[PDB]
Amino acid sequence: ISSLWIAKTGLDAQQTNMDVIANNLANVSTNGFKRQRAVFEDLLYQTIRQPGAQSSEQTTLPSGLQIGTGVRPVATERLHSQGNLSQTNNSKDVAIKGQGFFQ
Amino acid sequence: ISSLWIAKTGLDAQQTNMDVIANNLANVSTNGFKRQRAVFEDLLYQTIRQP
Amino acid sequence: DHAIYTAMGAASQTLNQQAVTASNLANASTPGFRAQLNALRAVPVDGLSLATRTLVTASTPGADMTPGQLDYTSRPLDVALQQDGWLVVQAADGAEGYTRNGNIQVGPTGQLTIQGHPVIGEGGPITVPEGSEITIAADGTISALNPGDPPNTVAPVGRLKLVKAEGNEVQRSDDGLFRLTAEAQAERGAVLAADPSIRIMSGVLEGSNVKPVEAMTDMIANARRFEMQMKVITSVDENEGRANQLLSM
Amino acid sequence: NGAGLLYQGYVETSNVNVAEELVNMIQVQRAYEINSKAVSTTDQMLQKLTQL
Amino acid sequence: GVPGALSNQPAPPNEAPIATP
Amino acid sequence: GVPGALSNQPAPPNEAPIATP
Amino acid sequence: ALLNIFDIAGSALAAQSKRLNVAASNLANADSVTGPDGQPYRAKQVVFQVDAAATGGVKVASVIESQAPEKLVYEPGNPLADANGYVKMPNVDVVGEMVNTMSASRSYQANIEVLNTVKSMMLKTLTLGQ
Repeated sequence: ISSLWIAKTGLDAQQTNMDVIANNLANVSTNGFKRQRAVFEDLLYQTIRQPGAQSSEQTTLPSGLQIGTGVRPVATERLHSQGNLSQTNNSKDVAIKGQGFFQ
Repeated sequence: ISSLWIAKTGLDAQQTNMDVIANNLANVSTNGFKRQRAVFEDLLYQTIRQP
Repeated sequence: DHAIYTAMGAASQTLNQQAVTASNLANASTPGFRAQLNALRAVPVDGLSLATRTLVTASTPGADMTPGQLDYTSRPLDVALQQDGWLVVQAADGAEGYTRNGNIQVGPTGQLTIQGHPVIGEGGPITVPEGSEITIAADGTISALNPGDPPNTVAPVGRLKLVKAEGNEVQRSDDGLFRLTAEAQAERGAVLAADPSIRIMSGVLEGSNVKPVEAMTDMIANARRFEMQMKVITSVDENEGRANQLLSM
Repeated sequence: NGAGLLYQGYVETSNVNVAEELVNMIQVQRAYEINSKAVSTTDQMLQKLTQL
Repeated sequence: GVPGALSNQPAPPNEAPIATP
Repeated sequence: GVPGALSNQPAPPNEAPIATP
Repeated sequence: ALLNIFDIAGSALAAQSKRLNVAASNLANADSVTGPDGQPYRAKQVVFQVDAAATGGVKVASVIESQAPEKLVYEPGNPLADANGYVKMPNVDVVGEMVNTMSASRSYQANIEVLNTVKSMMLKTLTLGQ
């Protein structure tokens, strides 16, 4: 039944989202870390019955139907924003502003 | 799913207010510094039409 | 003897409605998602005698365009629309569709796009400078600032195209991008025209409008209805089996 | 050409805020529970059908 | 004719449409 | 061959080695 | 032949039992490690196919290992750790296995009901041979 294989995808998406949140919380002290954010997408819809005639001097609601397919994790973006600066007084520490990476 | 995000926005606004307060208090001795105050404003209101 | 067919049809349509509800519940966190309304529809069989058998076929209206809730992410290029605003993007087939997923992204070659599909504005898809920082105005203006350049050189480099659909005349396509119905597009043109009465908000993102209470109520009702139909099925089957022995001697 | 500036002796910390993480955790847990209920009711439906 | 009786003309086909035009 | 068919010889005895020899 | 119904139902029951056994084995080995000869444990699935004798029963050709990446957990204290100090934990989807068990049980019950009905019909069939 499609309900089971849809709710399975829902549970998988929720589990991956929880894993992403846990990973973000784990490295709350890692220096120069950019947080993750997971975005999903609904799968393509499956049409069964096309809608019929409408506005035919009547106020009926549309008749077509289309079942969903589920949700999939489509992407995971890292927020490349600017973090705070912690003072370590060590002569060999560098904090970089704006945008840039050391090769 | 209804009040969670509203309260999250409220917490974020209060966090921003706390951050600007802390920044103001940090440089209480810096020469030529100017105090900063933030201004808030509510987001878009949704409408429910009556019959 | 044919009431078994009506009962099994009702059970199958209940399963379809349950599948629709499960689909709505599964993607409850995708940005800019619209729920899928559903309501059972009656079809009466009739002719020449005692019209009693009325079958049930499930049906799904367009959607409920109740705006989703907004969460603040402070990202410069996150857009949240008005009560019934839409962003128009060209689809895979080349036609245009409408959406509310405000998670805009910029490619390596200055190509703005929602997930998968590029965004269109004045003319074709809008393009920004190669690595310019982007700010979105309250009316759709895309201001660009080249990195390193002094701030006094922020320049508008395009404009989003925003349409206004009330909701009763848009139908979800096969890839989740809404389009105008046949009569609506006939009476308003194939391509809609941009309007200024629509304002966006930068930094906030829109979720989905799925009602947990509605979902739970529908699940309970579907469970009870399906069980009742199954009981009718077994009662009719037992009755027919017991009555089948009349032909014997 | 858009490059940043270097400060000596300072380290950039992680840009993680915990309020959003906690709210997301609550929402994730609630969605998981509701999906579990959906699975349970569908399983109940299938059981009742097979017990025909 | 009354139900269950005899007749000389076949019954018209059954349609059961989803929605009338 | 196919499980459930008829064979003229027994299968070799089963074993579950905890560690390889 | 009116008797291949029993063969079809028996094949369906055997296939469902195989799938349930595979799911149970995966659940038992959810958090195992370092099986025989040290190779990490990997989950397995089954593939159903139809026997085109048209319409036919179901069979399982072979058990196929999952290609989903294993979990790499940092723990240098284990001799299995590679140069990066990582151990390979098996990939087991607990919700997937629960759903698979539910589906197997439901299919098994449906097939046993079909067998019951067809057995009653076949028992009633022979009364006309006298």
